[PDB]
Amino acid sequence: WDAKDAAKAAKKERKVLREKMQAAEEAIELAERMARHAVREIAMREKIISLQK
Amino acid sequence: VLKLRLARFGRTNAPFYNIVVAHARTARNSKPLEVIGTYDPVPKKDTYDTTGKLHKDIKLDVTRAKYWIGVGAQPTDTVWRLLSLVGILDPKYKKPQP
Amino acid sequence: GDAFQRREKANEDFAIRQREKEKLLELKKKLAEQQKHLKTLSDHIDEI
Amino acid sequence: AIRQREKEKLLELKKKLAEQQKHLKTLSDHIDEITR
RNA sequence: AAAAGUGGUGUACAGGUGAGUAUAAUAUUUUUUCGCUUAACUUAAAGUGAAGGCAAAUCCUUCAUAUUGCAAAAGGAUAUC
Ligand SMILES: [K+]
Ligand SMILES: [K+]
Ligand SMILES: [Mg+2]
Ligand SMILES: [Mg+2]
Ligand SMILES: [Mg+2]
Repeated sequence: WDAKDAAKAAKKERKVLREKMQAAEEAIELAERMARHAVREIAMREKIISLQK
Repeated sequence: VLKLRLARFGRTNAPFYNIVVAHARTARNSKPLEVIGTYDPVPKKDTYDTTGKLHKDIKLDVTRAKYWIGVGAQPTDTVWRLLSLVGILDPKYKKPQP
Repeated sequence: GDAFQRREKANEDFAIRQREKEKLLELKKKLAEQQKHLKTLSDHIDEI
Repeated sequence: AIRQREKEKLLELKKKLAEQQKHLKTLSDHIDEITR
């Protein structure tokens, strides 16, 4: 019985990591999109603000 | 939809009803989930009472009926009028005074 | 001086400057949330 | 055998997660600059 | 105001028959332990914004917003000043 509990517990530890890493590597890609979309918007929005001084 | 309704039994010109808990979309006289009581519409008269007063015999398991009304059972208009007399629900209809 | 002068001086330069800055404030809010979310995941990895 | 491959992999994510938080910060304060 | 419709719900209930069908099966009872449930019923909370297509819509298509990020909605009606 101890082998089943130990074997099952280790299986959960392998999942939480595979889930956190998967979610982590996903937020990175979602974060890069925010960058490319921000540099363009910021460059386009600051331009207008620069013509209203 | 659970409903507290009546199942018409008896013979021709001798109506007799079962107060039952059944799903709305089922046959009137099909075996219900529970039989909460009985209802006799024809009013009776006490044997040795010469006053002329009549009464109606109605057997009802109030404790079992309150649980179904509490979980969301929908009694028909006839069963609603009965449950309002015993003092469980409020009447749906009343005699206009004006 | 007069209504026409004061009314002509006023223009959309202030209104434009306000709308653009406001859109950037909500933009930084989306970045702040995203940057915050990454922190909630960074401390969990090194934790486990 | 396999531990060495996963331990280093975690460092990569910890590294990238540090860079992304740096870019999003480089833009956050940048927006504040032009906002003044 | 009528007459056809479009949409919503219901025609998954009720009622009828016994032609076919030859069975042990992911059948069933008891105890212990559980999981699922986007319609209807009951209690409560929050949200009910913007376009296009059909003659029009609570029809169809789609968007914004909804703990993080993916993921929704539809309007109609009656009073008061
Ligand atoms: K049927
Ligand atoms: K048969
Ligand atoms: Mg200008
Ligand atoms: Mg038969
Ligand atoms: Mg609306």
